[PDB]
Amino acid sequence: MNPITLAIIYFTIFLGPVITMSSTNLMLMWVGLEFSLLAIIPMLINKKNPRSTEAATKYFVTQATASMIILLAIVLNYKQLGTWMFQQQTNGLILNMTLMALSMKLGLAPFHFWLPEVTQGIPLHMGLILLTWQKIAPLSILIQIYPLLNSTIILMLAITSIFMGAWGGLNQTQMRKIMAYSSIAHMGWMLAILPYNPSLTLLNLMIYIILTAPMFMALMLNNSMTINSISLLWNKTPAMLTMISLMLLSLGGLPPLTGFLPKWIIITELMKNNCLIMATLMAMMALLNLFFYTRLIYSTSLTMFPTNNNSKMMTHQTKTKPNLMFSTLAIMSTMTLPLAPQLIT
Amino acid sequence: MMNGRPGHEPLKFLPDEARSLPPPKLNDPRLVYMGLLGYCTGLMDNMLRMRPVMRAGLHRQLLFVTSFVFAGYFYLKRQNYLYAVKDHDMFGYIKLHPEDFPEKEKKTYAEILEPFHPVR
Amino acid sequence: DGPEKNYEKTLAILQIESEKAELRLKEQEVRRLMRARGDGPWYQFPTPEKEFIDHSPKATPDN
Amino acid sequence: MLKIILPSLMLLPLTWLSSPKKTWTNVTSYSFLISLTSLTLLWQTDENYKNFSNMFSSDPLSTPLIILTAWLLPLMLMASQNHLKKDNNVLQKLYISMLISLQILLIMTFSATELIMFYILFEATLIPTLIIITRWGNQTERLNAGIYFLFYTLIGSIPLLIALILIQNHVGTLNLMILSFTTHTLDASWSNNLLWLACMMAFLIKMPLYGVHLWLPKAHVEAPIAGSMILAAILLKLGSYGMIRISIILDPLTKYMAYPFILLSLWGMIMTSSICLRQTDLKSLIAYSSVSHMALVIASIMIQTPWSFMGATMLMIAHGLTSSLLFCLANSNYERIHSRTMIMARGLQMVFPLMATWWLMASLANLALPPSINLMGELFITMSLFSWSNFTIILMGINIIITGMYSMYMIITTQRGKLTNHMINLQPSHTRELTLMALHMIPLILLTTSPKLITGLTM
Amino acid sequence: QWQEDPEPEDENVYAKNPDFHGYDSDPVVDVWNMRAVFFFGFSIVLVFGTTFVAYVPDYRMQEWARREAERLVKYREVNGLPIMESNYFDPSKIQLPED
Amino acid sequence: TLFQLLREHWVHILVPAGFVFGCYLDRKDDEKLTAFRNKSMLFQRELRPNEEVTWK
Amino acid sequence: PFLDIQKKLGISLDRHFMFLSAEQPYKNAARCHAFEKEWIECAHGIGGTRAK
Amino acid sequence: ARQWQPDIEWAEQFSGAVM
Amino acid sequence: KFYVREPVNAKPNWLAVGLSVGASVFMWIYLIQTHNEDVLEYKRRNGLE
Amino acid sequence: AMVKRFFESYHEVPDGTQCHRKTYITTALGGICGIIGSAYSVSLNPADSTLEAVARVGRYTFTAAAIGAMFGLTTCVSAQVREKPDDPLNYFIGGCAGGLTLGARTHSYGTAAMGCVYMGTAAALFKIGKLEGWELFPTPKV
Ligand SMILES: CCCCCCCCCCCCO[C@@H]1O[C@H](CO)[C@@H](O[C@H]2O[C@H](CO)[C@@H](O)[C@H](O)[C@H]2O)[C@H](O)[C@H]1O
Ligand SMILES: CCCCCCCCCCCCO[C@@H]1O[C@H](CO)[C@@H](O[C@H]2O[C@H](CO)[C@@H](O)[C@H](O)[C@H]2O)[C@H](O)[C@H]1O
Ligand SMILES: CCCCCCCCCCCCO[C@@H]1O[C@H](CO)[C@@H](O[C@H]2O[C@H](CO)[C@@H](O)[C@H](O)[C@H]2O)[C@H](O)[C@H]1O
Ligand SMILES: CCCCCCCCCCCCO[C@@H]1O[C@H](CO)[C@@H](O[C@H]2O[C@H](CO)[C@@H](O)[C@H](O)[C@H]2O)[C@H](O)[C@H]1O
Ligand SMILES: CCCCCCCCCCCCO[C@@H]1O[C@H](CO)[C@@H](O[C@H]2O[C@H](CO)[C@@H](O)[C@H](O)[C@H]2O)[C@H](O)[C@H]1O
Ligand SMILES: CCCCCCCCCCCCO[C@@H]1O[C@H](CO)[C@@H](O[C@H]2O[C@H](CO)[C@@H](O)[C@H](O)[C@H]2O)[C@H](O)[C@H]1O
Repeated sequence: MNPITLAIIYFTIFLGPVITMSSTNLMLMWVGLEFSLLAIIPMLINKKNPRSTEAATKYFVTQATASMIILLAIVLNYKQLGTWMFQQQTNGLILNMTLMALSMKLGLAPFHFWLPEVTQGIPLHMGLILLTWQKIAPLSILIQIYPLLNSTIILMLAITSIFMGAWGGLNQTQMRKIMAYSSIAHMGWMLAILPYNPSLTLLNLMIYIILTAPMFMALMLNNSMTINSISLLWNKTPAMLTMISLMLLSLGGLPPLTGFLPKWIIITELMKNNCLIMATLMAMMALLNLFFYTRLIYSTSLTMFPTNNNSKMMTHQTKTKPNLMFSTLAIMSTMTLPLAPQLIT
Repeated sequence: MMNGRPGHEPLKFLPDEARSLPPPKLNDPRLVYMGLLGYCTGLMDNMLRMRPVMRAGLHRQLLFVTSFVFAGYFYLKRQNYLYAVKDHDMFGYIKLHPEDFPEKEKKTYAEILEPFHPVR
Repeated sequence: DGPEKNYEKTLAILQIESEKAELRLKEQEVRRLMRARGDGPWYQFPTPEKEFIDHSPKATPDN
Repeated sequence: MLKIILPSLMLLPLTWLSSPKKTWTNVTSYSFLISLTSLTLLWQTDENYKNFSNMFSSDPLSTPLIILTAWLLPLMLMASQNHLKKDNNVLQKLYISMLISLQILLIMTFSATELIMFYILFEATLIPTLIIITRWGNQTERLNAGIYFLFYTLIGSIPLLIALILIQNHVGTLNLMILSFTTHTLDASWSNNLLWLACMMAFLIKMPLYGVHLWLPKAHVEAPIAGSMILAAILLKLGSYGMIRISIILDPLTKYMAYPFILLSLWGMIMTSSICLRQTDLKSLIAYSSVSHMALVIASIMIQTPWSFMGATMLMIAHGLTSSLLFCLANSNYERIHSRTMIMARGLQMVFPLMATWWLMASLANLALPPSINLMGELFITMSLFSWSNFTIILMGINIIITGMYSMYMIITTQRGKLTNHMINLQPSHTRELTLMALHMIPLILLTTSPKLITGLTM
Repeated sequence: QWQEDPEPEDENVYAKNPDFHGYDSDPVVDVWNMRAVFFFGFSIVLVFGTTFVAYVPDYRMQEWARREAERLVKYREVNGLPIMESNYFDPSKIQLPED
Repeated sequence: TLFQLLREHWVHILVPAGFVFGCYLDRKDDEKLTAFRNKSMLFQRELRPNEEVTWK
Repeated sequence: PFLDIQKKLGISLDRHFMFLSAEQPYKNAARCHAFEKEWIECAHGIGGTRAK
Repeated sequence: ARQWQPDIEWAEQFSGAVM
Repeated sequence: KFYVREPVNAKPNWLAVGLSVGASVFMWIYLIQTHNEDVLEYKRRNGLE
Repeated sequence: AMVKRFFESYHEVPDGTQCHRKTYITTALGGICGIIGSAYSVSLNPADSTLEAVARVGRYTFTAAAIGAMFGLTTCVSAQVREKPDDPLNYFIGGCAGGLTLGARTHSYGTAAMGCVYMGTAAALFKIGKLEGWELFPTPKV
């Protein structure tokens, strides 16, 4: 891409969610989601191979279908109440299709099947945008109508996402697919608490993002797409072994890392509302995530896999990466639990 | 939960009514820990770039420490204010609704018959 | 130091922890009432803005 | 506690800012001095327990466990030096930092005043423990050992987290002192019976309870020596210490809820002690011996008597020193011939006469020779269980017989008989190795001299 | 086969330094590590820690309690009161249920 | 004294300084908890002639 | 809105055509203008829960 | 004996399309 | 001279150093000043000294 | 709808009585779960022909209905014989009988044994939830 194209397309990628988050009118919120879909497609398919074409196409047809269902809900509500925002009097079925369609946009299970495939087919830096920046606009809509949402559908989506994110990540040798299943599991936690406390949804979103961003940067450093590729870190960039291990354990929610906080606080709030059974099931199956992260930690920093002869030529070369944003996010995603009271209220 | 409360300014980081609160100490333990994290960030950054961990870029290390403390102070002020508002609302609501929060006259243990459960 | 210091610091610790405990229980009671009745400063869910209603004389009279 | 915790935290910069030739001498020496400072917690001239702040306390249960923790850190460092001497300088410093991290976490764990703080520190210990086992263990089975250890703990710990949140939502606090004073009788509902199990299972898995103990023989056989020392001495005691703290709020359901766990422990202690008779791996034998001893701790905490709690406290400390000693003794032969098979090296009294003396005292401690604190703890546990039901002595009696059999069996097999003389690499005992044994055994004898210090809360 | 080092050979630690104490291959580092362990572990911690513990006074108020018991036994006997009563709490301070 | 000597032996102030600082923080913890000094049932009394506090 | 940028800046990008009672071209009142004006005005300032 | 480290056979169990 | 290729980091980026020390020294001064005014306003509003 | 009411009729009368009606209700519930599972199976793992898809739908639905019948029957007979309406143990026995049925249909002692324990525990906990007033999907309160 030439600079003019990059500026326009990246500006539109940034603009869409800003429109969605700032709009009073539901139609302008939908317009914001439309900008996101249109602008991200050329970035998804930029490298132009059959896999990137498959990824961009699957992303387009899912997202465009979900966008039509969202528009149907907006139009039906406009018919019912003569207004462009959902109210307490909005028909419950209208709200349930909004929830269905937004959850399909987010890749929550059982509308999740597209997300591991699209993440696998695109460059790592685009996977980073897909799993972080692109979540904000659909979640921002949901947070606005949190008193209107049906707790039954939410919890069923939430528990399904945690279950399939867990079992999904257990079978993966591809890093891009592991991150996609990690996304789905964490979205399950974000959604479960949204109808009770939307501030804790945002707390989980922020901690997920500052964990996922430096994890993607670590993959980007050597372009490690598989377990066997990342297992060569000890020979290529051993200095990263400490922070990758702690970020993985933080993503799994192990105390005393920052990633324990979202699971801990959401359980606390779910049980203030007597949602004991779901909270128990959620927390128990979230341990399965820690299993496949541990196996990943086993192959990177706690053992040394076999290396190859050409890697010696790599040790002669100097690197200019990572940028210092990696260190900041890496530290704040792992070592900030002592500052927990300043993050929840 | 508090966002729609009376007298709520949009996108105001530090409302003027927050200036009645005592400001945090500059050696507050939470601010000392913030500066320590900034120092760790500088050292980790040196390690990741294959630089002498403690020696390289003391100017870069100092900026990391000062930014964490500087940001943390103002964020701590905002967090102090939000907690103060929460208590201001909770207690104010308690006073407007004395029928929902009665003072419960408690009985002494001379009157309470707790069951005894022998251990044996 | 003498036994008085530890003994009386324990009472101070006990007073703080007791008062935090009752403040924690009272907040949940307040939140429950405020969310169910909507009569407090919290859980004030938005309603349409009335400043954008047009109050001018309309093209027709019966409006 | 801050005057103990802050110097412990300063060991981390001391490790990393020391010269390569001074690191071990530096960190070991100050670790000894930090053990000296922890003795201040024993200055208890009244019956009011020390509450230093809202966050940290110390009473007659946590004080012995804190001091034993502080003492283990220097001992673990000496134990690690020889097998780390081929690692480069940064890897040695990383290992020391893992050992200091456990010391810091465990001291904070035993002095925490609030249960979710206990839980967070209780769970935090898994990270350095797993790293030690898997990064510095010798065999390919160390990775499986890491998985069992981590996930036996975690599956039990999640229900504990739910119970702690539930108690706090109901009471408004998890502060231990306030929970003690304001406790009220529980109703014997199904919901409360599940609450009891959620509060107990993580501590019971950690002990470990017979039936869910398979993680511990795996973890010991595969861990490095300093990992075995901390695991057997202190980490198992987190479960017993957790059970004693939290059972105060569980009455009166422990009267009937305890039966399956008394049965598993009293029968299980016979199954695991009898395994020690036919165990070919010396480390595994010592590990199964721990499971048998910790079964007694489980039973006496379950019956909740003044004698039973006092016997459990003594046994916790005595087992901590004794089992750590046995692992160190076994590791000294392994470092010479690099096998854990008990029957391989034989007649070693011929070539290591003073090390054989350390072997004998460790074995005599293990089979509870009077007046050792090992026997004192087991004796008062036996008295309390006999009171609970006179038929418990039958299972106690069988375990006492079997414990003597395997304790002397280990000595006869390895120290006596003809020397396996093809082992020409049996270098004389190191000064460090003989010093390490003495640092275990002198405190055991000194504590036998003054057993008031480890009686616990009830006496 | 792959490219891998052979296993290192067994080494006798005493061959080069027959005064090896177990701590370090450098002789001077070795002897000072030995001295620090013996000095701080034994001379300081075990001797002075033992001394300090020995002179903790009235540990858990055991000496006061026996002293207080003798005072009460003396008092309760000259005045003819029972040495120890069944009721810890005076029954006048208790209000039982009517039923 | 000497940069080669000092660069080697300066680390000997870390743990002692942790102890002194740890002791200082423990005295600050005492100061926050004086709400019942000389006010408990068990121990409260009249202040001696030139006594400002019963414990510090 | 999730971010109240429009309120903070005191502008109106989409706040002023949100319901029937809003301003119409050439002052052509929409159907049910008076009923929607009454409903919006009753609800103002008391929150959604009470308004219901 | 030397500490065990993963050999080719160990590393090849992550070389498949799935686990 | 040692490196066959000239390093990128052969000499300090003097502009970067100056901006960094300027930014840190400014932030420390502004932080201390703002803390001073925050104390005085707090005392004024609460009628303290 | 009335379909919801047909499922509330399970709890209208105490356990151990009207065992015929309770067996129809649980058989219907099991069948519905079999139809849902079959729909996802054929959609995501399509069969080689339509007659195999329809054959697999019947296999799943009848097997799921059989499990629901055995659970509902065994639970009621167990409460009737033991004269204990409010015992979660009756539900554990029924859930184990359902778990054994699943193993018998799939020819697996491991599924029978593993099915018995997991399904027994889930069913026993359901009864405890009914007695103690647990909510599966509570509405927001605080
Ligand atoms: C990426 C973010 C930062 C940059 C922000 C965006 C502004 C960028 C400003 C520089 C852009 C100029 O970029 C310039 O674009 C013109 C488009 O007319 C291209 O030029 C185009 O027209 C000219 C006509 O003479 C010919 O070169 C050719 O027909 C075609 O390529 C140039 O090849 C490219 O160099
Ligand atoms: C709550 C307690 C917190 C515990 C904190 C956890 C600390 C981090 C644990 C993960 C360890 C990182 O993993 C560790 O990385 C270092 C480099 O840094 C490697 O270090 C070793 O190998 C690398 C090459 O691979 C060499 O360049 C290096 O000099 C050598 O020491 C270790 O072999 C590896 O095991
Ligand atoms: C763990 C290691 C511990 C190391 C222990 C070192 C302890 C040293 C013991 C010093 C004991 C002597 O201590 C000293 O005794 C005298 C007795 O004249 C007492 O002194 C007090 O009583 C005497 C009685 O005549 C008066 O004259 C005097 O004016 C008064 O201060 C005090 O108690 C103390 O001043
Ligand atoms: C094979 C073992 C399976 C283990 C899993 C758990 C088994 C227990 C569930 C089956 C028990 C009987 O079936 C259960 O009772 C009746 C059926 O009429 C319904 O019972 C419930 O219905 C609705 C829920 O929609 C509630 O509002 C109502 O108060 C309650 O009666 C439930 O929808 C059904 O779940
Ligand atoms: C109260 C207790 C009641 C007990 C009854 C309920 C328990 C039901 C147990 C079901 C056991 C599974 O059922 C059993 O599966 C095995 C699997 O080898 C199958 O066994 C048969 O076929 C298999 C292969 O298909 C052959 O290898 C085997 O030699 C043959 O016996 C049968 O289908 C059945 O014998
Ligand atoms: C291993 C898997 C199991 C993990 C175990 C999880 C922890 C242990 C579970 C204990 C069960 C909780 O038991 C349940 O608690 C809830 C919440 O207080 C209370 O139950 C009640 O709560 C409130 C009243 O306070 C009612 O509005 C609610 O409808 C009802 O469920 C009862 O006390 C008991 O019915």
